[PDB]
Amino acid sequence: DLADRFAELERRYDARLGVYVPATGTTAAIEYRADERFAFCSTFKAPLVAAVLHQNPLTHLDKLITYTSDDIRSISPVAQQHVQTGMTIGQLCDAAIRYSDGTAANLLLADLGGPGGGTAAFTGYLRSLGDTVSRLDAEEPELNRDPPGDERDTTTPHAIALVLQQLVLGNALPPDKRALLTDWMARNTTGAKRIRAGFPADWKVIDKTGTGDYGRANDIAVVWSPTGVPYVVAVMSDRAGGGYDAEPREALLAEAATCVAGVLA
Ligand SMILES: *C(=O)[C@@H]([C@@H]1N=C(C(=O)O)[C@@H](S[C@@H]2CN[C@H](C(=O)Nc3cccc(C(=O)O)c3)C2)[C@@H]1C)[C@@H](C)O
Repeated sequence: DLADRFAELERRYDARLGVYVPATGTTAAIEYRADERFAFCSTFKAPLVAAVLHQNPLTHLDKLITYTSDDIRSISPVAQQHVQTGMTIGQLCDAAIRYSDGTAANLLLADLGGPGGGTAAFTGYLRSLGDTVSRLDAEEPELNRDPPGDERDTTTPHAIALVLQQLVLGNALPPDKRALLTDWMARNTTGAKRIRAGFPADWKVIDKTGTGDYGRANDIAVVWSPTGVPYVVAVMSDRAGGGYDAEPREALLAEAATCVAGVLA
């Protein structure tokens, strides 16, 4: 029983776990706590890059953005390296997805603009995709720090799965921008030990991870069977029982993804 397996994993990792896979032609929706709120953490960066792509001509990717010391306020593996020269919007989108760069996300929010340093416009973008659940309220690093149960900066496995489905599989973006987003996620470097670990090598996996305080570890992916049948997989978790400094546990997501892949194969 799948629900039983997911419950075994929650006890194993002292965690709360959320899973959603949207229904297809012959597969029923997979859902476990799928309508409970979980912190986005960095998973918001996938629809953020979509919002920025949507909002501008494609060649806005070639605009150079400059920033300095006081702009580096969170984990930023790429932005720290380029602070002296700047980064184009294209580089920022690339860093935000593939390295989960926090500074790149803040600069991309600022590019999108409007109230809340871009957070209101980001939330408005999800609303345009029919997501009436998710909300972004803060930028990096504060967006990962809301206490357990607090609705600020949250989504649900169900809501984010349907957003990602529209972005990658559906028509939310024109084909050229849709390919940009899909390729960045295909080239992600942070996800080898999460959804990717749960699916056999001959399944294609693209993803965007999230990690935060209270032992938060998320992964949202699109996967394709060896015959090109796609599925959207949203896995979210926290270990709030360990307090603010609880260790995020990727293995939980790998195991949950293995359970999902078992059902989809
Ligand atoms: C968003 O969830 C959060 C990001 N997202 C992360 C993720 O999805 O894994 C991590 S960043 C990822 C895991 N940690 C390493 C890291 O710290 N790399 C690194 C390497 C060299 C330099 C630097 C640096 O200068 O900062 C970092 C990569 C993270 C929790 C927030 C912050 O967006």
